[PDB]
Amino acid sequence: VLSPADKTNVKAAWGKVGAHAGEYGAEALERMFLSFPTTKTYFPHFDLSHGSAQVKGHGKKVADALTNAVAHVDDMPNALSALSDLHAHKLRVDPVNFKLLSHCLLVTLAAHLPAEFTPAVHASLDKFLASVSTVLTSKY
Amino acid sequence: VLSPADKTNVKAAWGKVGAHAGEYGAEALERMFLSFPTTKTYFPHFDLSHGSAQVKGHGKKVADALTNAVAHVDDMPNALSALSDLHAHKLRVDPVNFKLLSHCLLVTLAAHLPAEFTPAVHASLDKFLASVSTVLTSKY
Amino acid sequence: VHLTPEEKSAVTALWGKVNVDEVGGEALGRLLVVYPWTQRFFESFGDLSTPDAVMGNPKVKAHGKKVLGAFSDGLAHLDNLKGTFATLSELHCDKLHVDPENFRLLGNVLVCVLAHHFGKEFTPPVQAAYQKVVAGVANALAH
Amino acid sequence: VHLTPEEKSAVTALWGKVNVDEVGGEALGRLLVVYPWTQRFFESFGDLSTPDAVMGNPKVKAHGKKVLGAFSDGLAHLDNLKGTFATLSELHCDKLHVDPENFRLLGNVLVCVLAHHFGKEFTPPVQAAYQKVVAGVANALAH
Ligand code: HEM
Ligand code: HEM
Ligand code: HEM
Ligand code: HEM
Repeated sequence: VLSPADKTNVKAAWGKVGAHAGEYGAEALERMFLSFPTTKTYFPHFDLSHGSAQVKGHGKKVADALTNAVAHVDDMPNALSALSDLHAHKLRVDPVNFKLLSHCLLVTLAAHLPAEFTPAVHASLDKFLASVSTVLTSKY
Repeated sequence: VLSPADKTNVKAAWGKVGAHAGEYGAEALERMFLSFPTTKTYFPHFDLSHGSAQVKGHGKKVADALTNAVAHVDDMPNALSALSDLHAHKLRVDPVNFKLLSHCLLVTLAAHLPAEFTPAVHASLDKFLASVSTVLTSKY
Repeated sequence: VHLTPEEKSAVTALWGKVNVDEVGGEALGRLLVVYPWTQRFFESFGDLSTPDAVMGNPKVKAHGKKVLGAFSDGLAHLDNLKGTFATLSELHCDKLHVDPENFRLLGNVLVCVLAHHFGKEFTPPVQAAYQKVVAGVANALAH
Repeated sequence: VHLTPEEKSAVTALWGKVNVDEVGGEALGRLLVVYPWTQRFFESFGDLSTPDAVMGNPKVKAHGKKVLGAFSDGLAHLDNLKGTFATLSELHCDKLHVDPENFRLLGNVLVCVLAHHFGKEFTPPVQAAYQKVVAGVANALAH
């Protein structure tokens, strides 16, 4: 349940992120792995060291998922249906981990966009990421 | 998001609850007040003792709202908009308290409907109460 | 866990009539059904697709027996829960990587199971005492 | 909270450059803006409707200064954190009735504020160390 103003805020912030989205996604994943080691149990075949190509590719995938979620903010539940089924039915991810990844994404956005990260933009991005976590967690 | 199977389960369970809705709601409120002290702070003008008429009337109101939600499962956000504005904008209730009230409602239903409380019905009612809580915790 | 003498007496009296084999398996099965992401930890048990398959799993019943035995051991040592649940905390954190919120979820499911089993004998004061015991077991395990 | 010598040195070095008045008010105001149900405890601070009014509130700034002073006091006693925050824990649990989830929300908001203020200098290792300190402060307060 996002407001038009917060939707505009999220769209502007992600547009300002722009082409650095894959690097931001990889940095967010690295932060999540470093600060919440229990999340690494979902990637047993991954190389989770710093500057890892596997983590870089996964962060790029997550970043493009977030980009198309922003581009389809009005229709997230069916824009992310395949992802929601993989996350809930196959991977069986705890929603606490979704909260952790959203927090790490917010930290990365704060560290890389100081001017853009106003309190209003912070709240808009927080609730946008909460909505994204809601769609991925829901199971059908 | 609910499915037709758990929607039917919820409708059948609440129909079996029937005319005891006010009693069940008052009992759930009493259980929440006893188990969790923080919830009571939201009722500083109330008499929160055992057998309280104020708690009985509030449980009647809560049960009536839940019955309306059961009858209007497909348009919950538009059926509970006034309650959403009351709880979010004016009362400013922590969502953790909504979780605790849902748990106490589940406990009351389990204690009063042994045969009806199968694991499938338990999951259906948990999902229904979660839907109601997320509807009431949304800020427009 | 701090409890009144009446609360402790009520908790012990209610635990007196608890059938160890039935209560634990039902609590574990209801956890696995209501919160389906918890089957990630129990995939080794076997078929857990339908609720009827979850509720009819001998491995689930045996593990519920073990879990409820641990709960009984914690009940007998209510004043030393942190020391009682140290090995189990290490097992669940270092080896199983179970999130601490899942312990609270399982405790709430156990409270619902107790209410379903005992009906009107599960008065709101008994529910409050068992909520505190369940939270203490969960906080001891999350340490 | 147990920290490695490198983590402790990094945490102390980064905290030595924090401006106490600005960082605390920023964290408190951002908590009030992002999580609007927290304004129930600060309804006595005056106008908190607009985010621009929340961040431009002298009472919010002063309270954030006090909160960050408490955070620094806890930082100086990372081995005595439960003892340092006993009085604050009693104050927040008995008279204010604050849910423990709000402490973790405030800690995460503070971590975001630190990242916003330090940019590239807020490396993922520093973030992990500060996450552990924030979790310990929240656990100490939640008791
Ligand atoms: C919060 C927003 C998230 C987004 C937008 C997202 C997005 C994605 C995307 C796009 C993929 C690639 C799937 C494919 O290419 O078929 C993926 C896979 C995956 N995600 Fe997520 N994800 C999110 C959260 C999480 C979290 C919090 C975790 C774990 C803690 C997680 C665990 C995984 C795993 C294990 C895979 C499979 C990768 C592999 O096995 O190689 N996801 N995700
Ligand atoms: C499924 C969950 C809930 C439902 C269906 C529900 C429903 C209702 C209803 C129908 C009213 C009547 C409005 C009025 O009399 O003005 C009400 C009021 C109220 N509710 Fe809730 N509620 C829920 C959860 C909660 C929780 C968890 C809390 C606090 C912990 C809470 C606190 C209040 C308060 C303080 C009032 C005002 C009562 C008064 O002014 O007399 N509600 N709610
Ligand atoms: C108060 C909560 C809990 C208690 C008292 C408890 C107790 C126990 C006990 C007694 C064992 C047996 C250890 C052994 O035999 O060496 C065990 C193992 C285990 N527990 Fe728990 N547990 C709790 C919560 C949970 C939850 C919520 C989950 C998962 C969502 C979980 C997952 C497991 C797993 C996977 C095992 C190992 C089973 C196997 O390897 O076959 N536990 N726990
Ligand atoms: C998480 C770390 C926190 C720390 C270190 C902290 C610190 C403090 C301190 C030092 C005081 C003393 C003020 C005085 O004595 O007058 C205080 C008071 C207070 N705290 Fe916190 N706090 C924290 C979290 C929270 C949260 C999350 C909330 C609300 C959501 C909160 C609500 C309050 C309120 C309402 C007061 C009293 C304000 C007044 O009387 O003017 N605190 N806190």
